[PDB]
Amino acid sequence: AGDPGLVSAYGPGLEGGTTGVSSEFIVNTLNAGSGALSVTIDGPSKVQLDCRECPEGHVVTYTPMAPGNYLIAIKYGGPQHIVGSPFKAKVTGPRLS
Ligand code: NI
Repeated sequence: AGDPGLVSAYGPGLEGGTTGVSSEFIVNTLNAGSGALSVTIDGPSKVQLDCRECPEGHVVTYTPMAPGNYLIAIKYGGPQHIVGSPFKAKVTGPRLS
Protein backbone atom coordinates (compact mmCIF):
# COMPACT_ATOMS: atom_id res chain seq x y z
CA ALA A 1 0.00 0.00 0.00
CA GLY A 2 2.67 2.50 -1.12
CA ASP A 3 6.44 2.27 -0.59
CA PRO A 4 7.96 3.38 2.77
CA GLY A 5 11.42 3.18 1.19
CA LEU A 6 10.60 6.26 -0.90
CA VAL A 7 9.53 8.43 2.06
CA SER A 8 12.00 11.04 3.19
CA ALA A 9 11.94 13.10 6.35
CA TYR A 10 14.03 16.08 7.42
CA GLY A 11 14.26 19.08 9.72
CA PRO A 12 15.31 20.41 13.12
CA GLY A 13 12.43 18.72 14.93
CA LEU A 14 13.80 15.28 14.10
CA GLU A 15 16.96 15.96 16.17
CA GLY A 16 15.95 18.21 19.04
CA GLY A 17 14.09 21.13 20.52
CA THR A 18 13.50 23.04 23.75
CA THR A 19 10.60 22.81 26.18
CA GLY A 20 7.60 25.00 25.44
CA VAL A 21 8.91 25.91 21.96
CA SER A 22 7.55 24.26 18.81
CA SER A 23 9.70 22.04 16.62
CA GLU A 24 9.03 21.18 12.99
CA PHE A 25 10.01 18.62 10.39
CA ILE A 26 8.85 17.63 6.92
CA VAL A 27 7.86 14.19 5.70
CA ASN A 28 7.82 13.90 1.90
CA THR A 29 5.66 11.08 0.48
CA LEU A 30 5.28 12.39 -3.10
CA ASN A 31 7.13 9.49 -4.82
CA ALA A 32 6.02 6.84 -2.34
CA GLY A 33 2.63 6.06 -3.87
CA SER A 34 -0.65 6.18 -1.95
CA GLY A 35 -0.57 4.86 1.60
CA ALA A 36 -1.28 6.03 5.17
CA LEU A 37 1.39 8.00 6.98
CA SER A 38 1.74 7.35 10.71
CA VAL A 39 3.69 9.70 13.00
CA THR A 40 3.95 9.01 16.77
CA ILE A 41 6.08 10.82 19.32
CA ASP A 42 6.92 9.21 22.64
CA GLY A 43 8.93 10.64 25.49
CA PRO A 44 8.81 12.37 28.94
CA SER A 45 5.73 14.44 28.02
CA LYS A 46 2.68 13.91 25.81
CA VAL A 47 3.25 16.25 22.88
CA GLN A 48 0.62 18.02 20.81
CA LEU A 49 1.05 17.12 17.14
CA ASP A 50 -0.11 19.03 14.05
CA CYS A 51 0.36 18.08 10.42
CA ARG A 52 -0.30 20.43 7.52
CA GLU A 53 0.04 18.97 4.02
CA CYS A 54 1.99 21.47 1.86
CA PRO A 55 3.61 21.11 -1.62
CA GLU A 56 6.97 20.22 -0.05
CA GLY A 57 5.12 17.52 1.98
CA HIS A 58 3.61 16.79 5.42
CA VAL A 59 4.81 19.59 7.70
CA VAL A 60 4.71 18.23 11.26
CA THR A 61 4.84 20.50 14.31
CA TYR A 62 5.06 19.47 17.97
CA THR A 63 5.76 21.16 21.28
CA PRO A 64 7.69 19.16 23.94
CA MET A 65 6.96 20.11 27.52
CA ALA A 66 9.70 18.12 29.28
CA PRO A 67 13.42 17.61 28.68
CA GLY A 68 14.86 14.25 27.61
CA ASN A 69 14.71 11.86 24.66
CA TYR A 70 11.72 11.65 22.38
CA LEU A 71 11.28 8.85 19.86
CA ILE A 72 9.59 9.89 16.63
CA ALA A 73 8.33 6.85 14.74
CA ILE A 74 7.34 7.41 11.13
CA LYS A 75 5.73 4.49 9.28
CA TYR A 76 4.18 4.43 5.79
CA GLY A 77 1.57 2.26 4.08
CA GLY A 78 1.60 -0.36 6.82
CA PRO A 79 3.75 -1.26 9.85
CA GLN A 80 7.15 -0.51 8.29
CA HIS A 81 9.44 2.29 9.46
CA ILE A 82 10.68 4.76 6.87
CA VAL A 83 14.45 5.14 6.48
CA GLY A 84 15.86 6.68 9.66
CA SER A 85 12.83 5.94 11.85
CA PRO A 86 12.54 5.88 14.82
CA PHE A 87 14.27 9.29 15.06
CA LYS A 88 15.63 10.28 18.49
CA ALA A 89 15.14 13.94 19.37
CA LYS A 90 16.88 15.46 22.37
CA VAL A 91 14.97 18.22 24.12
CA THR A 92 16.43 20.61 26.68
CA GLY A 93 14.96 23.20 29.04
CA PRO A 94 12.75 23.10 32.15
CA ARG A 95 10.03 20.53 32.69
CA LEU A 96 6.89 22.63 32.30
CA SER A 97 3.77 22.07 34.38
NI1 NI B 1 0.20 14.83 7.24
